[PDB]
Amino acid sequence: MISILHYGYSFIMLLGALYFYLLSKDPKGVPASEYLIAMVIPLWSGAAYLSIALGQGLFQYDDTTIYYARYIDWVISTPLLLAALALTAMFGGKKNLTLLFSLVALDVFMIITGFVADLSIGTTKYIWYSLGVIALIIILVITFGPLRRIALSNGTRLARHYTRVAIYLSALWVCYPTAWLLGPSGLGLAQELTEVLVFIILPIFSKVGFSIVDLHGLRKLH
Amino acid sequence: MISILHYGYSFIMLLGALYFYLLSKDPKGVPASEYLIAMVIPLWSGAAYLSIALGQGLFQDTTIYYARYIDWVISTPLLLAALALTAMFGGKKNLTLLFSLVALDVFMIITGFVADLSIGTTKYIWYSLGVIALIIILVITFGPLRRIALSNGTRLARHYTRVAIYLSALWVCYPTAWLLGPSGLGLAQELTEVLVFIILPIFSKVGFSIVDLHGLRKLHQ
Amino acid sequence: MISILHYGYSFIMLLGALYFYLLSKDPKGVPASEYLIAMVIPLWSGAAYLSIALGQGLFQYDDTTIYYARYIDWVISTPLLLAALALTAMFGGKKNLTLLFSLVALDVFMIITGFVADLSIGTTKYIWYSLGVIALIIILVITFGPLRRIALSNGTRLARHYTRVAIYLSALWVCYPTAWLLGPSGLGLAQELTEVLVFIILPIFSKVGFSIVDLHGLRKLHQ
Ligand SMILES: CCCCCCCC/C=C/CCCCCCCC(=O)O
Ligand SMILES: CCCCCCCC/C=C/CCCCCCCC(=O)O
Ligand SMILES: CCCCCCCC/C=C/CCCCCCCC(=O)O
Repeated sequence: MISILHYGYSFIMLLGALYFYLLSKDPKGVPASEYLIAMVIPLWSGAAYLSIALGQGLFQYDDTTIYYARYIDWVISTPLLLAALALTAMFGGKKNLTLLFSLVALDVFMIITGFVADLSIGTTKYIWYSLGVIALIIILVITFGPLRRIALSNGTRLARHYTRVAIYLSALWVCYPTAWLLGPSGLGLAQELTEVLVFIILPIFSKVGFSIVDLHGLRKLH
Repeated sequence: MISILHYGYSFIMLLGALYFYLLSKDPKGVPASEYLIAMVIPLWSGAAYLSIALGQGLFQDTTIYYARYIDWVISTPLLLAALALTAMFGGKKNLTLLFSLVALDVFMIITGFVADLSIGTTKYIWYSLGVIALIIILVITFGPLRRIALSNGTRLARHYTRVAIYLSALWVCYPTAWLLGPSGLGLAQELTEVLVFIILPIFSKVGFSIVDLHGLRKLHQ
Repeated sequence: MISILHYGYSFIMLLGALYFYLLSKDPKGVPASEYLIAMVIPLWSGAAYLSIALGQGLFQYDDTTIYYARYIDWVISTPLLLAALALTAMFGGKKNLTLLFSLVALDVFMIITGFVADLSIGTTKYIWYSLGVIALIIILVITFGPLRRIALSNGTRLARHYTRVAIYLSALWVCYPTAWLLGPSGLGLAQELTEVLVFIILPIFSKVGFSIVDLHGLRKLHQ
């Protein structure tokens, strides 16, 4: 079942990528870079999840299964999602690349701490986990503070679309660390099959759903 | 023999890099970035191949030359960047198209590494994903990228077409040799594959940049 | 003792990062990018050294301890320090990103050769070490040659600050390969505890000290 679910994920990711490629042919004022980012995210995620389906993207550490291919996915897909969010705030204005790369740096660190926490035992696990949550909070502060102020400087219609996408992404993103802590990597209150289903469903809303909402809004401003 | 060949490769790479550095001192209207790219490719490839000569860049009942993937994950995207900048010479840069090629190429090299560590059908799933990536790269090279080269004039377009055909020919040889050699069907022997992955890279890591830079320098007059 | 020293390092790195964040709030004509770089260097170094304190960032290779977390640190922190130096030379003028990325490329290669030398045995160790020293010499040539000429083109006051920070960084940087060769990774003349102290103290002068000197100088040019 675990294998079949991952094949299904990969096929959905492929269809998402094709959809964004079709939209790119009639761009409606959205620069090509934002279509390219929307295509890379699901293609990369699809390839990582395919490695899990084929039994390669996981190993047995102590008496637990580490799905290490999820970290390979997120270290590329999550910074690209933050870049898409930042470019949405900056649509029709000057780019602030310093703020964009600040988000990328926080995000890569967050994903690495999660990988190290998964390989850790005892208190050390929760030190790494905690550093990642701090990174996520600073990301949320930037998202609803300075980045939202840039979106307001680009006008009411853009600011409203930005706010909608920021809330959408922020809602997903708090679920990941929560699921991690409850599942076998953390306190073990939730079963492996439950965690697998969450980390199949959530990524569909994050790696394809976010880009549908984000690009449709920007296209409607044309 | 395998060790000596790799030392020889590294020394050739060093001479190629020195040559490009000398050309950079009299640039003839070619931006410094294009000389830098031409220097990094052989120096990185040389260092990877040196690790094979010294017995470090491989592990073992099949021998995986993993240092080749370390080489290509840096050297192949830089070759596509040099090709893309050749098309765009004298005109507006399209960095979205350039980064699309880098992304496809890095993916292609990673699939090859995973295919080499894989057994049975799984090997050929990964191999196949890499071939699809390579086909999209060739479509971009002869389609949209060639259209940008045409928009920059007949002389540039002719040089672009020549270097594109040159690189496109090398590049189909790599996956073909991989499949026939010990990583794939095993029809060809280890020593044969070693010689192919010594000779081909000399044409790709030094030869391509001689052809590419000489053409661009000739457009100065 | 080795663990406690690494915890102390990490806490100092955190305080350095907070200091640079505070300076950023009143930037005095220094672009945001230079404050961001000054913050990333100690935060990254802190996290790497924390992994050593917790017993994760090292392993036993035969009869030696490899502190591999140091290379994870330097592969990010050292190119960012060269970027800060290059941006100091280019302050008030056109950026030369080709020269900046030439320094990044040399530096990443230098750190990789060090990691491979540490995993190597016998003559092979000293081949890799040597390639890294050649990279470091080319970096020093660029620093005192073309990069210093760019600093001169941006005025006497900038050029004087550039020269001061370049000498500061150049002194630190020759110490790293010297300590490496004398310690357990090389000739083994110095003991593990000695090398650990050097690779706690030097990084404090490089990962926080450099950025205090560099940013204070640039902020003084606003007045
Ligand atoms: C934790 C790993 C860190 C890796 C990422 C490093 C990020 C630091 C780089 C900073 C680049 C700054 C962006 C360039 C500024 C251009 C001007 C602007 O639009 O603000
Ligand atoms: C698949 C492995 C990892 C690859 C990651 C590559 C990232 C691709 C995203 C880059 C965005 C491109 C930005 C171009 C900006 C300028 C736009 C233009 O003028 O065309
Ligand atoms: C050893 C691994 C090396 C990896 C990094 C190599 C980088 C090579 C690429 C060169 C990019 C140069 C940027 C050119 C921008 C032109 C504008 C300018 O010069 O100011």
